[PDB]
Amino acid sequence: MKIEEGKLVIWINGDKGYNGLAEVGKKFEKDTGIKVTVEHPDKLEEKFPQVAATGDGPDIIFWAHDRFGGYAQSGLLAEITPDKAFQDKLYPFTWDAVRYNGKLIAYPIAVEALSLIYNKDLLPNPPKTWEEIPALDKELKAKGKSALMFNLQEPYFTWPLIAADGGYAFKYENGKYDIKDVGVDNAGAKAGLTFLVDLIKNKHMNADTDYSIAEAAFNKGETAMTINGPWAWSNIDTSKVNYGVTVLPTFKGQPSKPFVGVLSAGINAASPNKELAKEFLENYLLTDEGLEAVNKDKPLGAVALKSYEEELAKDPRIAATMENAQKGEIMPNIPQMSAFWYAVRTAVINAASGRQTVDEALAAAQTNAAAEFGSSYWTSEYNPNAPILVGSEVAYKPRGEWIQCEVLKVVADGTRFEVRDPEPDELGNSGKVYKCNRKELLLIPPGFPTKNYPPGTKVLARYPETTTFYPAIVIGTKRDGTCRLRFDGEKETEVTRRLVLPSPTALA
Amino acid sequence: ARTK
Ligand SMILES: OC[C@H]1O[C@H](O[C@H]2[C@H](O)[C@@H](O)[C@@H](O)O[C@@H]2CO)[C@H](O)[C@@H](O)[C@@H]1O
Repeated sequence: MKIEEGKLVIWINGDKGYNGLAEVGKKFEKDTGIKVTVEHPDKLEEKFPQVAATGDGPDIIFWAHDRFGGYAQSGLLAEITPDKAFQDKLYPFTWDAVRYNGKLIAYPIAVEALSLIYNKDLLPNPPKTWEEIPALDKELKAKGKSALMFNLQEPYFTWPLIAADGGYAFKYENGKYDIKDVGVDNAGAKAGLTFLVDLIKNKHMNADTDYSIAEAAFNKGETAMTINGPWAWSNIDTSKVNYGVTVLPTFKGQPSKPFVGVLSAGINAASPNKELAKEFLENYLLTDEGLEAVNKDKPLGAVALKSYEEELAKDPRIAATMENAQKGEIMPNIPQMSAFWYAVRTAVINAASGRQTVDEALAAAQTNAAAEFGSSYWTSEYNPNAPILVGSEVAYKPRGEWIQCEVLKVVADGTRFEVRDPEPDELGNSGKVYKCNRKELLLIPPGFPTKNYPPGTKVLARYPETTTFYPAIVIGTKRDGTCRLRFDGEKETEVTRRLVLPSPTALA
Repeated sequence: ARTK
């Protein structure tokens, strides 16, 4: 039998109520005699396809519904089999979010939307408009506070502002999303992102702010407002902050338009435990008692289960969540969503940091949101392996040196690439073109690096005055991020962090 | 490629 057989393994994001979910697990364990293990690995939405594609991975995966069409298309999700009596228990809107090609491919759990969260003591009357935020920040800075902090590293949190004046992901025409009609580079999207960039230029926000920083600042009473979802309320309750949850500010007189996500639970197509998974989800989790256990840990939002929602509906924070949801739009679940999110993430980060202008960043996003991408076989905790796009720079291993190449084509669902060494070759002055697989290339990340390699790490690094990557060892990393290296088989050599990659020889 |  498969190693996975005879138990349940469940993945859920670290910002959700995994401890509450484990309480539901324990009830199931008591009745069935079968073990349930809840895990919350980092980047689980990226890890899941890699492990599920080999027939491994968790039996049940939790994520917002947007990523599930891609998983389903890829053959990674089982069609679920709820009967009509069970289907009646959940709102039809929520079932719709988990349909792909007319089939139910997950169980819906709860409706999520971002709201404006504000400190009632610092700010009893929060601003109705984005335009009011600069003056409010000027006022608050005089007492060593700031107006607003929210996660600028995930485009989810900036999307409501991008969409407000007309930005959109994919246009919905004739019952379907048109992957050739992307709206991230129209006047509305430009206006919203420009407003964000201006907030940063004018020192009302910091481009480096992430989820943890914004949460800590709000919960410690340092900033008067944040933008977050229901899952965040528990930590605020525990803090000493008196908070309200309200409608997002308008931009150019129009509502902010947050994406609406339905937290959903899919069953791995390869799981030998599909019946156990169905029993857990239908008979334990999607009950008043099951959802209450998770919700008590971290709030779910507006739950899919009608009977339990009749209670939560009266919570003013839930009223605010649904007001914001109504003003927004349900995320698509099409397979192109992963490419869309990589593209918008990169545009927001690059524009916020000033590395690119708004126009430059959104033009690139428009192109790439609609593109096929691949990933290197080689994974590292220190360097990303995706997305490999047309126009990406990679190190390629000719059939221990690797050579710098540009990606010309990505084909066969990212399993085959056409890459070009742009240096003149005897067979063409424009450079030699190679065809390769995922094991033969490494992504050179195009953006500012995020993590140091620990001293002693074997790496591949571009040698000064060359376009060739050679094996080396990391001696250390400077404050500015520069790598100090000893190249194999040659003073130590300083190489920019961007040009230092994982070593497949070491990884293998 | 350019080499060392
Ligand atoms: O930022 C892109 C990201 O947005 C959404 O993820 C949300 C998620 O829905 C929320 O429940 C919470 O975990 O915050 C996440 C943002 O960090 C999409 O669902 C996700 O696919 C996408 O990558």
